[PDB]
Amino acid sequence: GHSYEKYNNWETIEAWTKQVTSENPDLISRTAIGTTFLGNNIYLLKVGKPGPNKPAIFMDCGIHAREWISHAFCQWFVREAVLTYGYESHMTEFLNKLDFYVLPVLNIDGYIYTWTKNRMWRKTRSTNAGTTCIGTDPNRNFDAGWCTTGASTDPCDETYCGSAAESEKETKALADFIRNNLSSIKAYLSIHSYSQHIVYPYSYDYKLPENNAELNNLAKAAVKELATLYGTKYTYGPGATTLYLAPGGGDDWAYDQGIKYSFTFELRDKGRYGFILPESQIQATCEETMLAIKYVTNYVLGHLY
Ligand SMILES: NCCCC[C@H](NS(=O)(=O)N[C@@H](CC1CCCCC1)C(=O)N[C@]12C[C@H]3C[C@H](C[C@H](C3)C1)C2)C(=O)O
Ligand SMILES: [Zn+2]
Ligand SMILES: [Zn+2]
Ligand SMILES: [Zn+2]
Repeated sequence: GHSYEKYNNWETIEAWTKQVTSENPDLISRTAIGTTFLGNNIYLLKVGKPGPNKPAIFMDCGIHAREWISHAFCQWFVREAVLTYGYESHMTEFLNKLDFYVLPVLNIDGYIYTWTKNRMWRKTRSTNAGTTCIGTDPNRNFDAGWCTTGASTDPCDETYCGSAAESEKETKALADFIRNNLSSIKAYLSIHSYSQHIVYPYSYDYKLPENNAELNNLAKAAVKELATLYGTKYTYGPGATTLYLAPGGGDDWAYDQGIKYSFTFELRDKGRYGFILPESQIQATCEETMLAIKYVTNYVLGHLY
């Protein structure tokens, strides 16, 4: 009982990854890139018309368990790819020329826990030595300025950085995947909520990236594209300057691997519902977000490297 306009539990998303791939075998393939702490398969969808030597864009959702609109968006993206390939000029060009590696739910164990026990859970569900506090923040667990200010050394904290960079199976799986395909991946997109913000590097330190001007301009344009639909207002900028220090993030790690187009999207809303965004807003949120993602994709295509 999957619906793109409702939040779906993991069993349902999992079955959807299988069914959407089987229904669209010339546009989608599915692999498991690793397993979670609790043993769940971490699925990755490769969306695109197969071809030789294609560049790729990587996008993850559901790094954080409670950010349900993020998981909903990755599903929406794949929905749009299969629905509009052959029917809309831009998406057609995109899937011909690029592959999208879409990881619909990174932190599966945490996501299950938000359905069963605690709707507000954020972290993974791994154990910690010397305490009964559970979990590591995957977005403080990447090897980029790892465990500095903005992450916590306290396992009971929401920004706990883990026992070591890539301590979490989920983080290692994602990083291993990108490392194994680094020469093909041209952009990194990470979907989160909330606050209506596009972030680009850096978040692990107060410093601006080599291509700050370009990323500023691209973010500004993507935010403009997004607003055209419903007038939804996003702000944007380097992470540590706009948001806060948040070291060990996947976006900064990917950027330092040489993926120069790297962004974090914080979706709706601005705090009225916060993480508990009503299902009635999934459609509008996803449709407007699609415009910003497509804008960035089209830009990357015009600026291959
Ligand atoms: N990689 C670079 C960007 C990373 C941004 C990313 N943001 S997020 O975790 O997805 N969501 C954000 C949304 C909020 C942002 C400010 C306004 C109110 C909402 C979030 O949960 N942040 C906190 C911020 C602290 C520490 C810990 C628990 C509380 C307090 C909420 C996470 C991330 O901190 O990892
Ligand atoms: Zn998040
Ligand atoms: Zn649509
Ligand atoms: Zn240019």
